Amino acid sequence: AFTFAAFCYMLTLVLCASLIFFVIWHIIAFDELRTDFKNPIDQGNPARARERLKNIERICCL
Amino acid sequence: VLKLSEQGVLDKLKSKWWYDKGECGSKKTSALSLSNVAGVFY
Repeated sequence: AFTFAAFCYMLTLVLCASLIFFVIWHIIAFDELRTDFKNPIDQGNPARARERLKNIERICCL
Repeated sequence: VLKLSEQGVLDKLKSKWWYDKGECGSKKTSALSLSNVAGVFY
């Protein structure tokens, strides 16, 4: 029957979706980082270098 | 009969044929239980 442990399990079940969301966000951000890294890292254009650096910083902050 | 009663034989037979062969078992708080308010948590 309903008890303290069952309620704990329900609440953890609801809160584990958040962890799944967080890890999915992690892997998406790291896939973007890989797309930036494995792709040529030439920074000849100052604007391109600044944009890439700010993207990296933004993802790290996130 | 009296000797058996003092020796406890009759009580043992009583327990055996009434309880040690019963289909059922052998044998409190007014505080609200979690079953009363389960729907709230659900």
